[PDB]
This record gives sequence, structure tokens and C-alpha cells, in this order.
Amino acid sequence: ENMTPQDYIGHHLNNLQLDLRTFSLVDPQNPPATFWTINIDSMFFSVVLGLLFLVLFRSVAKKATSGVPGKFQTAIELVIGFVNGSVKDMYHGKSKLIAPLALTIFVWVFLMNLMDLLPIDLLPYIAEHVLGLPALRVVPSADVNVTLSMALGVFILILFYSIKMKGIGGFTKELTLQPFNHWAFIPVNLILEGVSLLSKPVSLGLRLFGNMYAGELIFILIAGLLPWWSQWILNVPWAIFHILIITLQAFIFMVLTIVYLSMASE
Amino acid sequence: MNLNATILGQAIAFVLFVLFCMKYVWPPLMAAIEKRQKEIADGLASA
Amino acid sequence: MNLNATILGQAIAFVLFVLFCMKYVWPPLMAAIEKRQKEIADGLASAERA
Amino acid sequence: NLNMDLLYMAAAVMMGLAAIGAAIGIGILGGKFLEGAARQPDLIPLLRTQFFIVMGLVDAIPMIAVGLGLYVMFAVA
Amino acid sequence: NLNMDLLYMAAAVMMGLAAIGAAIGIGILGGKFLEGAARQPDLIPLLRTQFFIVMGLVDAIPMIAVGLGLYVMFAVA
Amino acid sequence: NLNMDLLYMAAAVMMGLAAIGAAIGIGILGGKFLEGAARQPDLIPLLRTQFFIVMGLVDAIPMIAVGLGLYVMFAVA
Amino acid sequence: NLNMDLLYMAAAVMMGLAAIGAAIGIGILGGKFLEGAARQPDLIPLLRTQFFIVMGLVDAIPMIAVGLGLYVMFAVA
Amino acid sequence: NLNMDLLYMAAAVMMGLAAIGAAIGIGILGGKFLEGAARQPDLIPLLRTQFFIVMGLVDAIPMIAVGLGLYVMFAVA
Amino acid sequence: NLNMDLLYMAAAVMMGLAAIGAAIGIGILGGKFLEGAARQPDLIPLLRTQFFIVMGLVDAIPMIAVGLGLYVMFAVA
Amino acid sequence: NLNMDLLYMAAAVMMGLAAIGAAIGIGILGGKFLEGAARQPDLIPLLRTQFFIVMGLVDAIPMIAVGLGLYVMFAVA
Amino acid sequence: NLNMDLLYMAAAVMMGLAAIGAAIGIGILGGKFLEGAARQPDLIPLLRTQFFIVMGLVDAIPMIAVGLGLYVMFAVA
Amino acid sequence: NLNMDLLYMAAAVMMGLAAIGAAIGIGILGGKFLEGAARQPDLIPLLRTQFFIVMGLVDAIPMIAVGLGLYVMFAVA
Amino acid sequence: NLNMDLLYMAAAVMMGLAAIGAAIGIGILGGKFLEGAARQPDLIPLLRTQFFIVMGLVDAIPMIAVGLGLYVMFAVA
Repeated sequence: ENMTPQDYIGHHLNNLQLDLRTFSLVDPQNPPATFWTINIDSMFFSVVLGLLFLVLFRSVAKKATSGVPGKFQTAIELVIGFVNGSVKDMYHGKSKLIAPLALTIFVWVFLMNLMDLLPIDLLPYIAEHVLGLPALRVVPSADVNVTLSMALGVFILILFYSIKMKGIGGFTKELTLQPFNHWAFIPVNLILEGVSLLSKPVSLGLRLFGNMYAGELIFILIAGLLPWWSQWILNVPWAIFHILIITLQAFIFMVLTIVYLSMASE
Repeated sequence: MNLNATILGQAIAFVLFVLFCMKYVWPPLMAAIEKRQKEIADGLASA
Repeated sequence: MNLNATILGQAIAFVLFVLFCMKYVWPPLMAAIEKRQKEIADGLASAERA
Repeated sequence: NLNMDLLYMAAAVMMGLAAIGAAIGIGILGGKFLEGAARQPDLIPLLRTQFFIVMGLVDAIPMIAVGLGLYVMFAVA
Repeated sequence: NLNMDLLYMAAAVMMGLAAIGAAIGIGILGGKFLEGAARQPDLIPLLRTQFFIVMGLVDAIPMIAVGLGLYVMFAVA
Repeated sequence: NLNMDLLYMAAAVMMGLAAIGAAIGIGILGGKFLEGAARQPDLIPLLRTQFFIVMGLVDAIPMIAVGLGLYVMFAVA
Repeated sequence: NLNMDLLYMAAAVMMGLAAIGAAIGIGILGGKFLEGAARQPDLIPLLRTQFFIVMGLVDAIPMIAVGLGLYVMFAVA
Repeated sequence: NLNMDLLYMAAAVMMGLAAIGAAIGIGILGGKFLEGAARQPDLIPLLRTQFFIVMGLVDAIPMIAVGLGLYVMFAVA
Repeated sequence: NLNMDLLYMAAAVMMGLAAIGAAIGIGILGGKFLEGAARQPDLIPLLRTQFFIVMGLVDAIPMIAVGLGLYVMFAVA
Repeated sequence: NLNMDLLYMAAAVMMGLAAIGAAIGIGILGGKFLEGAARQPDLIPLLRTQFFIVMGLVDAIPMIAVGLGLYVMFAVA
Repeated sequence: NLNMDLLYMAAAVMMGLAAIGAAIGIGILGGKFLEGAARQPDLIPLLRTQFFIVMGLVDAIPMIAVGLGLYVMFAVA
Repeated sequence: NLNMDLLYMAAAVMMGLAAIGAAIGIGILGGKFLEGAARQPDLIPLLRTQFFIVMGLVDAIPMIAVGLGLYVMFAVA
Repeated sequence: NLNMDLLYMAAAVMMGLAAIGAAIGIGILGGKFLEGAARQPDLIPLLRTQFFIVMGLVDAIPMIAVGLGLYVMFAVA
């Protein structure tokens, strides 16, 4: 196998893609220029981790008994109580959406980040040799398009809650008369609150993408550049630090979503 | 990296999983937890 | 570059990470779950005896 | 070739300056969280939620710069 | 050619300095919030309200700089 | 010619440094306002009135620099 | 080429550094004014007249640099 | 050619500014931990737990800049 | 022609750096004057006298930097 | 050729910025240790043990930058 | 042409950085003098004598940097 | 030839930035020692011992940058 | 030859950064000495003895940087 290590590092950063003009597989030496080239590997791991979250939680939710709970039931009720405690402190309205939205965001972003901890060659090896696919990378949140899709979901909810709670009165006032109050500042206020509004989702998405992309890139570099007897000493400290990062970046996506929808609605 | 039709494909997946979690997962889990919290609170009401 | 060497080094690094994760990470998680089962058992015993 | 080297030096300015800004901004904010947690330890969960609210503002602007630096290297190349 | 390349460098200095300014400014302001909240926990909703008023001014000039950085990269490129 | 892009670089340095000065100057000033409002919560209208007097001076020199940056980018270059 | 674009870059260095210096210097001074006002709410007119004495000196040396930067752009270039 | 040595310079700017950001941010954060540890010496493990929670956030952005600095230096060419 | 055109850049660096030094130095020094005036309000004319003595020392090096900058623009270039 | 001269420049800027970050980070952290010791010297061995824990993290990123600076200077040469 | 220009630029960076060092160092030292004067005003002639001793050390190393700056402009030309 | 111009400039950056890092780090650490010595005389030899332990760490990275700057001037150039 | 003017520029950056580091380092150290003297005015010769010990360490790295910069300017150029 002809690998120079720079080329191994290059191939590891390439996705698997579907060309919707043809339903072909975009081979990773010539990329089509179209915007209709869906990434299969982040889509497959995103939906399979979303299904696994819903299967585990529905299995307990359907059985759950208010006696002394079982050990697995107690683990799921701990994460339900942690999400509800966070929502109940940060948000005070009547909405039925904010609590389950915060549950799906926390558990799905945690599961997507948790794929990053697994050995960087193991699933791409199985996909190259056994399935015969031209490429694979297996962390969904590391790819931009999933994190911007979730951040635009929260943007559309920020607009829905700000219009519904305050509509022809409130949203036009907060866009035009803040921060500088007087009507002479309206053009400046509209630019500053416009960019403030747009900064909330774009930073949600880029926060999560940037942390997971640089996290995966270190495992690709440590695997690529260092000889086998010496990888473990740098790799084990990076994996131990990354366990802290996967839980913090899942929790911050949940917290900032609740805080932005709470501040929009109330 | 390249912005792509995956952004739409993920947007369909997210809204389906939020609707299934909202109706099916959250009401039965929170009903079971709050049913136990009420039975302990009535256990204090005996005192 | 030897690809099989990179697989060997990743295996050694994963086994050392799993031994850390089992001893440091799993005892806190199992202790939190058993603390909840203890607090619910005491709470239901107290509630039903009262 | 010539166009690409300057593009890697443009990303190095965005990501270096945003790494200084975000790390020291969160360090100042987090130091005041740890001070308040030592004064009244029973408030530590409340002050933790206020810290995560304010920290999302502090590193919001630096994350636009970090994300566009990653765009410049990986997409514009 | 060089005009296009230097415009990516020019946006990189706008967004780097806007990131340092916003992150340090909000970090200092937010630290004084999180220390007032630990000393006076009944006042948190008042101090939170005044924090969001003041933080809108701290945001105002960095948002001009970052919004023009995005314009320079994407529009004139 | 190169010149039209060293006008974008000149405006970028001028407007970025003005965003550093405006954001940190109001960050420091606003932190001391919130510390005073935490001690004296019946004096929030008085302290907020004085804060707007001194904050106008902090903004005055950065607002000149940001205005001349917009002139160089849009009207000259 | 070089004459005009270097004169705009020189004016950008003068007004960028004057905006850093004037905004942070008045921010620090104004923070001690607003804590003095919260500590002595009977003395806002006495402390604000002292603040205007000090502020004149702080702004004076940046105002040389801003006025000369405007001369460089408008009357040299 | 010139390509390689300018890529090594761009890596040096990312790696240096990440070392500034990480060392100053954790130095400020750690100083407030040590004064809290002196104030409440029974609560050192509680304050150390929160210190590691916020230290993960302070280190996170500099580690993005370190990872890309190693990619530019070793892997791009 | 580049020799004189860069002399305007040399003066811009020299007086800009002197303006950040002088404005922040007098800002810190004046902040401690206003805090002293708030703590001992019958003492203000004595403390203001001492502020003017030390303000003359702080200005002495920046004022020769600004004077040599003006000489470089007007007399050399 | 120029490659070696720029590689010595790259190693120098990376190690200079690492030396600023590491020395000021430990200077701030150590200052808070020495004042916590002066208040009650019965805690010197306890605070010194926590100081060595925190100081390890402060050193960790600057030593990556020094290790790469030494590699550039000696091995890329 | 450019040799004589670059000598004037070398004096501009040498005196600019010396003006920052001299003004900030005396601004900090004079602020702590003024707080000592406000706390014990009968002690001012003693504290002023100690200030002139400490200030002479602070100012002496910028003054050799300034003296060499004037040597480069006036004597080396 | 060109080698000496760039090698003396590389040493000058390395040793200048190390002189910032060492002088600010020991200035902050030493100031906290001197407030401890004024607060508790008769502890001066114990606090001086801790100050020399911490000073060894603060100096350690700047001393690498000084030693390599001396190598670059005397052995490479 | 270009070698002369680059050697004067290298000396200028080495001595400018040394003058910032040494002036601000002694300014911080001296400010804590003067508040120690204002608190304990019968101890001033003891605190002078410790201040001169610590000042020797602060100056030791900048005085090497000045000594080598002055050697580069006079002997090498």
C-alpha cells in the first residue's frame, strides 16, 4: 500500500458522498462542483445514533414503574431529571417543546461526539476492505453541515418564539429602538441587533463544529505521523481530555439553546 | 468545508426526532417520575 | 508509511484508554446510580411506613 | 504555489488572535466564578448556570473567527 | 491576482481584533456580574438585566467590525 | 494596481483597533457600574445616568476611527 | 502607487493607536469615578468635576494623534 | 522554495499565540483557584472539580489552534 | 517617493505608541487620584497637587516622543 | 538560502511567545500562592502542592510550542 | 534612499516602545504613591522621597533607550 | 550576506520577548512577596524561600529563550 | 550595504522590548513596595533591602538584552 503519511492524513479528512444528479459515489480525487452531493457517512451515523437514543429512551418510557427503579431505568431517569432541572431553572413559560428539544439536543450531540473516541482507522478499515466503499469518516458533529442544520433549527425556533410571544409590536421595537433608544439611531440599531440575532445560531454551529473537527484532526495527526510504539503516550492523554470536551460541548449546545429560546420568548 | 445538501437532509432528521421524543419519550417518563414524587410528598403528608 | 503499524499503535492506545475509563469513569457512574436507588428505597420505605 | 501560502498566513492571524481572545476572556470570567464559589459554596450550582450563560456570549464572537479560519484553510485552501 | 489574496488577509485582521475586543470586554463585564451575583444572590435578576443592557454596548462596535470582515471575504473576495 | 487593496488593509487595521478600544473601554467601565449597582440597588438610575455620561467619552475617539474606516473602504477604495 | 496607500496606512496606525489609548485610559478613569460615585452619592458633582480635570489630560495627547492623522489623510494625501 | 518556510512561519504564529492564550488564561483562572483553596481548605476538592470544568473551556480554543498548527507544519507539505 | 512617504509612517508609529503609553499611564494614575478623592473628600487639593507632580514625570518621555514625531513629519519629511 | 534564515525566524517567534505566556502565567499563579501563604503560613505545604498541580497545566501548552521551536531550529534547520 | 529611511524607522520603534515603558511604569508606581498619600497625608514627604528613589530606577532603562534613539537620528543620520 | 541580517533579527525577537516575559513575571511575583513582607515581617526568610522556589519556574522558559538567542548570535551568526 | 540598517533595526527591537519589560516590571514591584511603606513606615529600610534584592532579578534578563543590543549596534554593525 503506497501511503506517504501526508497522503494518509489527506484521505482521512475526505467524506463519502452521493451525487444526486446521478446517484453515483463522488470518488475523492475529483469532487463535483454541485451543491447536491449529500455526505452519506455523517447522515448514516447521525440517524443511527438518533434511532439508538429513541429506542433506549422509549423502551424505558413504555415500561417505567414508579416503585424502586431498575438500574437502567435509574440511569435514564437521572438524565431526564438533569435536563428538566436545567430547563426549569433557565425557562419559566408554558411550552411543551423546550424540554424534549433540550433532551434530544443533549443526548444526540453527546452520542455523535462519543463516536470520536473510537479508534480512527477501525470503521474506515471495515468500510474500505469489507464493504468496499471508497472512503469513510464516522463523527457526524465534526462535519459542518449537521451542526449548521441544528443551529438553523434553533434559529427558526428563535424567530417563531419571538414572533408568537410578541409580534407586530415587540419584534419591530427590539430590532429598531435598541440599544440606543432614540429614533435617530434606527439604522444603526437595525444593523447591530441584526448581527446580534445572526451571531446566536452561527456561533452555536461553529462552536460545535470547530471543537469536534480539531478533536478528530489531532487523532488523525497522532495516528499518521508517529510510529506504533510511541502513539499511545500522546494519544491516551488526548483521549482523556476529549472525554471532558464531548460532555461540555453537548451540555453547552443544550444550555445555549434553552437560554436563547427563553430570552426570545420571555 | 463544503456546505452541502446534507444541511437539508439533517434538518428533516432533526425535526422528526424532536416530534417523536416530544410526544412519546417525554410525557411518559415525566409522568412516571412525578407520580413517584407525589407519592413521597403524600408520604410526608402523613406526618 | 506502514498502515498495519498505525492499526497496532491505535489498538495499544485504545486498550490503555479503556483501562483508565473503566477504573476512573465507571465507578463514579455506578455509584451515582446506586445512590439514586438508595435514596428512592429510603424515600418509599419512609413514605409507606408513615 | 504563491496564492496558497498567503491564505495559510491569513488563517493563522484569525485563529491565533481568536485563541488569545477567547482563552483570556473565559479565564477572567471563570476566575470570578471560582471566587464566588469559594465565598458561598452553597450557591455553586446557581453560579455554575450563570457562568455557562455568560460564557456563551464571551466565546460567541471568537467562534465566528475560528470557524472562518477553518473555512479559509480547508475550503479556500 | 494579489488584490484577491490580500483581501483575505485584511479580513483576517478585522476579525482577529474584533474577537479579542469582544471576548476581553465581555469577560471583564461578566466577571463583575458573576461576583456581584455571588455576593448578593437576591439581586441576580436585577444585575442580570443591567448586564444585558451594558453588554449590548460592548457588542456594538465588534459587530460592525466582524460584519464588515464577512463582507470583505464573501462580497469583494 | 496593488494600491486599492492596501486601502482595504489600512481601513481594516484602523477599524479593528477601534473595536479593541471601544469593547475593552466599555467592558472595564461597565464592570465598575455593575459592582456599584450590586452594592446600592436603589441607586441604579443615578449610576446608570453617570455611566452614560462617561461612556459617551469612551466611544468618542473609537467612533472617529470607525467612521474613517468606513470612508476608506466604501468611498475611497 | 506607494505615496497614497502608505499615507492612508500611516493615518490608520495613528488613529488606531489613539483609539486604543483614549478608550482604555478613559475606561479605567471612569471606572474609578463610578465606584467613587456609588461609595459617596452626595459627591457626584465634586467627583465629576475632578474626573473632567483628569479626562482633559488623558484625551489631550491622543487628540494630537487623531488631529494629525486627519491632516495626513486630507492634506498630505 | 519559499512555500515551505512561509508555512513554517504561519504555524509558528498559530502555536505562539495559542501558548499566550492558554498560559495567561489558566494562570488567571489558577490564581483564583489558589486563593479559594487558601480561603476554604476543606473544599479544595470541590473547587478543584469546578476548576477542571472551566479549564476544559479555556484549553478548548487554544487546542484548535494547536491542532491546525501541527497540520500546517507537518501534514500540508 | 518612498523615502519621505515612509518617514510619515515612522512618525505615525512613534507618536501612536507614545499616545497609548501616555493615555493609559495618566488613566491609571488619575484613577488612583479619584479613588483617593472619594475616600478623603476634604483632602482633594493636596491629592490633586501630588497628581500634577507625578503627571509631569509620566508625560515627560511621551512628550519628547511626540515632539520628535512632529519634527520627522514637518522638518525631515 | 532564505529557507534556513526564515526557519530561525520562525523558531524565534514561536519560542518568544511561549516564553511570554509561560513566564507571565506562572507569575500570576505564584503571586496568588505567595499572598495565601503570607496570610497563614501553616498552609504553605498544602498550597504549594496545589500550586504544582495548576502550574503543570500552565506549562503544558508553552512546552508544546518550545518543543516545536527546538524541532524547527535543530531538525528542519 | 532606503538606508536613511530605515534608520529613522529604527529610532521610531525604539523611542515608541521606550515611551510605553516609561509612561506605564511611572503611571502604576504613581498610582500606588497617591493611594499611600490619601491613606496617611502627614506621611507624604517620606513617601514622595521613596517614590523618587523607585521612579529613578523605572525611568533609567527607558532613558538609555531614548538616548540611543536620538543618537540614531541625529548622529548616525 | 542576507544570513546575518535575518539571524541577528531572529535573536533580537527571541531575547526581546524573553525580556518581556521574565521582567513582567518576576515583577508580579515579587510585588506579591513585598506585600506579604509588609503584612508579616519576621516571616521574611520563609516567604523569601517560597519566592525563590516560584522564581525558578518563572525564569525556566525565558532562560531557554535567552540561551538559544545567544546560540543564534554567537554560533549560527 | 543593507546589513548595516538591518543591524540597527535588530538593536532597536531588542532594546525597545527590554525597556518595556524592565520599566513595567519595576513599576509593578515598586508600587507594592510603596503601599508596604505607607502601611508600615518604620520598616522602610527593611522593605528597601528586599526591594533591591527582587529588583536585581527583574533587571537581570533585560540588562542582558540591552547589553547584547548595544553590542550589535556599536560592535557588529
